[PDB]
Amino acid sequence: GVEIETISPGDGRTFPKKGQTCVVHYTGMLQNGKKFDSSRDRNKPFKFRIGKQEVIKGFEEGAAQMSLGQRAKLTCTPDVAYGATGHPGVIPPNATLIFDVELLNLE
Repeated sequence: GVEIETISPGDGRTFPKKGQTCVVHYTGMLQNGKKFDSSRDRNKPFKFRIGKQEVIKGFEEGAAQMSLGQRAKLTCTPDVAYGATGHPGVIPPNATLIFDVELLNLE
């Protein structure tokens, strides 16, 4: 399940589509936990495309449910990214994921 909680400003019409490479300032956070990843720290805002199953499932649906300039708040279930598996040493199995996502993209 992907549940959108948008900090207001943006346009609300420029939606990401197929074959489009989009630029995202993500910020990882564990529920009742600390950080685990940050695009803000590496200063390389993670250019990636849509439709190749590159990213996890909950982050994939949340990008299409945003527009340019918007700032949503993603809440990923365990079963869409790592809940049965657990990312080794970084994310335990059966974990709930929190993200602050801004969409400042091209294409």
